[PDB]
Amino acid sequence: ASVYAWNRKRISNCVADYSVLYNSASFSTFKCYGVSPTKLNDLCFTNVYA
Amino acid sequence: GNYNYLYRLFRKSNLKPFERDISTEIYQAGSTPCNGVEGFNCYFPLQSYG
Repeated sequence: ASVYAWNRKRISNCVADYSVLYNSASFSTFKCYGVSPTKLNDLCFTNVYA
Repeated sequence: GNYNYLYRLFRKSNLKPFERDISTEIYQAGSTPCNGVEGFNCYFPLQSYG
């Protein structure tokens, strides 16, 4: 989508494998501002907005 | 900008009490090994306060 109409996907009621997302080398920027990248597979959240 | 004061942004484990780490070895922040060379998910542990 465009940036003025960014698509929001609600991630809920599922188990999320962030290790596959973090170990991918295609991403040129992986910057977190409230959590740690190595603790995403350990913590639990109510829902994720993508 | 006074950049002479630095803190350890990245480390593998928490320190002991009264433990000092001055080792300027590279950190592996991803699955790919760094081999002492900066790159993708390879960051210097010591970053300066701005």
